Amino acid sequence: PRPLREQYLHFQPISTRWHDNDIYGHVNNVTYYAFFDTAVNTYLIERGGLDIQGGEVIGLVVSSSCDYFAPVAFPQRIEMGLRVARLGNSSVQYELALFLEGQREACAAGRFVHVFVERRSSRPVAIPQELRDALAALQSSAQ
Amino acid sequence: AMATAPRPLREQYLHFQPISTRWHDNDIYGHVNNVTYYAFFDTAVNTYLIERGGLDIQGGEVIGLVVSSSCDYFAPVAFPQRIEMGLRVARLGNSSVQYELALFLEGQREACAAGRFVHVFVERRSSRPVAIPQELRDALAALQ
Amino acid sequence: AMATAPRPLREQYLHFQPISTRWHDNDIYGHVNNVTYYAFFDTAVNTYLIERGGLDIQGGEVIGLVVSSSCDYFAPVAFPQRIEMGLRVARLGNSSVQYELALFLEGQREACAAGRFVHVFVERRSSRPVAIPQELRDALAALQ
Amino acid sequence: PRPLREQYLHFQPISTRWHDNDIYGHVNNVTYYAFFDTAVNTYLIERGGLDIQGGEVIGLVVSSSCDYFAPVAFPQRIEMGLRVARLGNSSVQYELALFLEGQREACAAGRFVHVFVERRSSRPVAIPQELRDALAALQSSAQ
Repeated sequence: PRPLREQYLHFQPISTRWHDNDIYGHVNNVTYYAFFDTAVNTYLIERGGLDIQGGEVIGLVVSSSCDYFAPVAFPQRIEMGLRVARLGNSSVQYELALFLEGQREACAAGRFVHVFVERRSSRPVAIPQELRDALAALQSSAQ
Repeated sequence: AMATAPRPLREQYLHFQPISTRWHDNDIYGHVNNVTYYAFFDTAVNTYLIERGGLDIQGGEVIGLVVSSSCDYFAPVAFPQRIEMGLRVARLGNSSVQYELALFLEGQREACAAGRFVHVFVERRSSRPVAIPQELRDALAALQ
Repeated sequence: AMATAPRPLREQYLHFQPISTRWHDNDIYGHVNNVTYYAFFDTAVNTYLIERGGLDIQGGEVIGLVVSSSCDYFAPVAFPQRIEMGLRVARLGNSSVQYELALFLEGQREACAAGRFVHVFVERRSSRPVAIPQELRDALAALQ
Repeated sequence: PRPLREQYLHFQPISTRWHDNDIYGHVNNVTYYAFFDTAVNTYLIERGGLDIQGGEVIGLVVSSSCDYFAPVAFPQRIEMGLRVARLGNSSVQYELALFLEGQREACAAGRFVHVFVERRSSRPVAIPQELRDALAALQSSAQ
């Protein structure tokens, strides 16, 4: 059952790279998680003010998963759908889907989970309110 | 801490492989990036299939497609720590196989991370599922 | 600062391609890792050869082997900065081609890095050098 | 002209990974520079006391190059030869070569150059003496 574009709120284009393709010629399964990491964090920096260089609070990835429906290959143009399934105190569950640009049905769809912690000590903390506001803005309307 | 799932132990896995860490395994927060673990899963599984199951990745008529995967991360590791992957097969079907994997520090019992993934085996050119080849089945059966 | 070589300028390159940065482009010191630049060179060149020169990477009988490369790094960039690669062909021979590339911030004139690499074109199966195919030559000639 | 094993002083085995192979089936050219980065830094940490997590001094890569003589593929076992061509005040030139384990003639050979700087400001500084001692120990005897 394949996610559709209209089921996500925010989109990030990601350009494909030569070595995204593996030996069998399609984007390797691993690379999809790099797209997930890149899509989520691009948004938290651009919209939630996240300071990756010097911020006191960082997101740890505690879990992730992906289902792969149909392949894509460098150099096809792809775009990530991003939404938030649940925003908790200090953790957040994201759902994502990769689409060919100019296509309705996702090639792959996944999820991952951030827990926000103090940079040095890794103690869980309140999502800075700026980040909270941006995360809530991605709230899934799916079903 | 991180994932709250029950942490698997070394003795739950049947085969082990060391994987050296690389400089850029670490990301900007200083530990091995979450994505990298899936590259360890891919490496551990295919190393085995080739060396023990005879898989021919260069000219073989049959290939593994990864159709789902997942991982829980319990505690960080960092380059240049030496790591090792535990592998077992949780199920072995006609055309598909589910692996369980965990990363351990070399010289240690509790998993830093654990996850799974599914291969479906298909004809190289057409991508029509075929049955897992006999020699590869035999090798996978030894991990179940 | 870093490399002391003369910094190339945008107008020295003939074709440009934006490449989005990815989370793990940054390494533990916080900027895009030196290795990543070569992945940008590979991407910029092959994107062009496919889109403009008709190269068929999936089923083509002729492939590019990278036989040498180099890079000078003048100043850092960091994910999520938007970057772009300038490309020109410095020489175009019968079977080999030398590219010059530089990375720029999108919206900027001075190169953050610059380097080169050489393709030799070979028969896919045997790796015997063949001449660069006519359609690919024509595209490369437009960058020289 | 292909470097031989006996022309290097220190060796690091590096295990190959699935996605090291690209679409044409051999380790991608880019990956060799990751091997260079990994070999040099493994040694500076293990033998020169480098503190990558919290050290005040970091190495910047200002230049690199590689010549590729013959291919290798996952899952072949490979090993990096490492030597120092010239140790300067604040910079150092490394030469490296990739060998198949159990083979004399290098598949590829390269060089790269570190400039050591203050972590925050990137001002060039004296190589901490511990690092200096380890770097001198790799001095090339080649010719």
